Amino acid sequence: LPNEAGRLEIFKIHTAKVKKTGEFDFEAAVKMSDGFNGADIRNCATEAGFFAIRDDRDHINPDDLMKAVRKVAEVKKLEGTIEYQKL
Amino acid sequence: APSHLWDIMGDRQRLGEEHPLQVARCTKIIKKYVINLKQIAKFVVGLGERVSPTDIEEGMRVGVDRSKYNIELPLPPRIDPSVTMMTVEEKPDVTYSDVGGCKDQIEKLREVVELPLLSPERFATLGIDPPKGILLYGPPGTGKTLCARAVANRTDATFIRVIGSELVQKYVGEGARMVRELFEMARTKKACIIFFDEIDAVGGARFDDGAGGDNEVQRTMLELITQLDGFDPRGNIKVMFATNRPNTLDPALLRPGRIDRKVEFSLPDLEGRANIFRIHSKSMSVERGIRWELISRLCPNSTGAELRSVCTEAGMFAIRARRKVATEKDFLKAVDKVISGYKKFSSTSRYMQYN
Amino acid sequence: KPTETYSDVGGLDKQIEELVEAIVLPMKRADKFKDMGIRAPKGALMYGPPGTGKTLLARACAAQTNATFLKLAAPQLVQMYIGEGAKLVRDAFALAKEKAPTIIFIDELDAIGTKRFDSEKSGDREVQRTMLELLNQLDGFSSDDRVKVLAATNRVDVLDPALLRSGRLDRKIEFPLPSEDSRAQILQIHSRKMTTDDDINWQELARSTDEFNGAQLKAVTVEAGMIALRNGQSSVKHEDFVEGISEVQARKSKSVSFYA
Amino acid sequence: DRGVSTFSPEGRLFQVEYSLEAIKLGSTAIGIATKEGVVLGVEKRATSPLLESDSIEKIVEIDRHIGCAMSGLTADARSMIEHARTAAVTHNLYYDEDINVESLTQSVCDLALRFGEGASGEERLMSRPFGVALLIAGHDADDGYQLFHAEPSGTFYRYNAKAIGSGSEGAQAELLNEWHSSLTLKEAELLVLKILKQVMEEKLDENNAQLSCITKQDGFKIYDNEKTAELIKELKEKEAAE
Repeated sequence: LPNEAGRLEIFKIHTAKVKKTGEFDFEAAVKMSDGFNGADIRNCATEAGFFAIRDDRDHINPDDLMKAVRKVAEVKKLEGTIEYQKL
Repeated sequence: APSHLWDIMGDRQRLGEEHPLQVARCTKIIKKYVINLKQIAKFVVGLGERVSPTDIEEGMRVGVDRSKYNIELPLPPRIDPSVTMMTVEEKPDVTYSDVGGCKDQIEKLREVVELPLLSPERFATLGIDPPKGILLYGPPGTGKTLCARAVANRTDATFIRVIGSELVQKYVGEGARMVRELFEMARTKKACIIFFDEIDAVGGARFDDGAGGDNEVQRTMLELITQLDGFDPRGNIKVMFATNRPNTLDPALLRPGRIDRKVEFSLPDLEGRANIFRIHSKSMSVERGIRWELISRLCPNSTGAELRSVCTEAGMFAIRARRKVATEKDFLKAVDKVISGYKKFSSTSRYMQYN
Repeated sequence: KPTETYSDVGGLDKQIEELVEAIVLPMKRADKFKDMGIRAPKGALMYGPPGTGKTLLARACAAQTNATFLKLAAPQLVQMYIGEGAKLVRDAFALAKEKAPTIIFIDELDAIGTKRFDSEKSGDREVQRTMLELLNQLDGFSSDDRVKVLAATNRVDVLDPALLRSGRLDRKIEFPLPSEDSRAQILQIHSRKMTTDDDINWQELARSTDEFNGAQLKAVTVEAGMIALRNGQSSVKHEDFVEGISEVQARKSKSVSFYA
Repeated sequence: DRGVSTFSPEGRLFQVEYSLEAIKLGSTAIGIATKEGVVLGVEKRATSPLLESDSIEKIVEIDRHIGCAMSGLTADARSMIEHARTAAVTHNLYYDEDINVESLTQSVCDLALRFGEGASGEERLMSRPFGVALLIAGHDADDGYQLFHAEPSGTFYRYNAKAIGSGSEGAQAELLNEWHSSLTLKEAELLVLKILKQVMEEKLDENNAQLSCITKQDGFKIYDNEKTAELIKELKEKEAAE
């Protein structure tokens, strides 16, 4: 799992080609999801598109982006905690 | 004997080349027919002389000529099933009246199985759905299969006998094929009966850990459930699940959507056990003036297997005790023999219920 | 396309709107996702008690799309011939090439998967082969968001933790037991083909039904017709529904001690 | 383990639930509670003519006005009998009055409803759940004659007519019809011997059958072999006319 600084570079990657607003969040997305996933961010990019359809907006609400990250916490529930694969 | 009644036709249907066709299955239909040989070889052909364009279908064995490939006659699909071809019987033994006594087990099964087959227009007035499956488990020794064969006699149709150990094969994944072989003949032969025997060896939830090699058993029911209720609710004939271990089965197996009518056999009471000796009184030898209601009262609650053993053993005392026919004295000796003598095992008597 | 639509179901709209956002909206709104660059969900996970309408709800969504449907069962992926099951998943998405807007359905997702390394028997490996195809094909030329697969399974307890990814299954749709108003609309639809006196109030029967799934509700109308059939009744009254629901099952008829 | 510490996922228990099997395999004990006093009887089940039936007793006298019918394992029941005699006398120590039979049965169950060894806040006299059940009868000045059933698992119940042992299920159906509130003392004694003889395979005599009664005047009286045989002869006269 990347560190706090490693995840920050990935959010800009998924939000690059995707049309966003200049208020798009920077460092708060890392603090929203801690220990639930911390691996696959692309799930958050898919969930953020559904909140903008209900509000009839092409651009994504920066607050809805944080809501999509919070939704992922209950999406997985697959356990899969790996402390044993180090060696 | 009919030696010359055949070879007369041997100069037409035999000397000429028609029948020796290579059996193969068609894959894609372009309306060009792509057909794969049993030798693993693919080709394309057209129609035949007598071949109709609507006869050839996808996923069906189509015989083609060995020299110049062409479609001549269609063949029935699923030539691979073998063992299931022996599961079809005819004219069973146990009749409808062979079940001792008239109880709720008989009346509930005939309405959900025999009634829609004999009178399909009775339930069509109200526009309802007859129960597809049933439930018969009960304790062993009660004649569970004796009541199931009473329904097959009134039906006068194809009876499919399925053993719980038949689903598990000697190859991994073959058990999924054995399930589709049972439901394929349901569409081919309409209004038939399939019967499962001892599903406990397959049906159940074993969870995960503790074995590591037992995952082959749970994959059979997951295919059986899909073939029963899938994405497409395909079904016609009634389904009967029977086993002696209801508690160890799949907790989802007892849920609605497959089994609707639930009938559990119970220990016959004094009135129930009385008719057991009466239906057996027509056989063997019964002395005039003997009341079987007193014999059944001395016998406590037990399975029906020990009840029929009383009349059978009663005839055995006449040989050793030097008796002509079966008397009341030999009936009391059977109470101390069939019951009191066998009290060491040889019985359930509330043994296997949950654990 | 199947014959099932959304009109034959009721009270499940909470779970239906979750299905509309999977294989329904991203298909018609794909023109919006291409301009916004947002990738549609590759699939949706479906679990719950086996007696739910997961088979019916997934069937009602396939007819509204009016697209080519493919049904693939997970236990069918295991055969005695090695590689035949691996070609099933490989050829399943091959039909998603010639016809791009298709729908693939996988029943009993828990049927294919396991770990089986440490403990005895050294596992099996006649199963996980076709499981690796599900991981490789969805990471291959697929995942164009025309390949969306409906994953239907029973529980969440036994599954491969690697089956969930933003490129395989996104929305996890829970199917709990229907509520009071949800069971009232389900029971009313199954009784539309019956003959009654129109004196039945389903609001009282909805509260008579305590935590029943979609299959346990359908058995109510089945037994209700059998009661009036054996008694020679011309119509099914309200008392036949109450009598049909009541049955032992459960813990009833206790030979156990204590109580008191 | 599957013991008292292991609770079954289905909402039940293992060791104590199986204890009803020892009750169903016990000797037949039949009793009837009427307004003229309770008539109790059991089956001593002589297994050989060399067995002395006067030494063994399945009916034990707890009090002059209160007595029980022991059907089951004698070992597990004798520990409750010693506590029943102690509790009945202990109540006379702080009171010196006729105690309620339900109160005495509850005091016996107070020790009989607790099992195990390790306990944080209380001592454990017992140890394992007992598979024996008794029928407690008596008389008081409030509700009159009462007949109970001693269950080590749950709370006892007041039964007017109760049958336990091997003939429990057989004699239970007969107690739902022939029983009536107007049954006299003579009709109650003849009805117990008639039902006990049917559920018993062997012959009916004073050796395998012992009965007792609880009244107000004579208290608890044990029928000897001479009077028990006379009651059997009275049953033969009734069966001859029927």
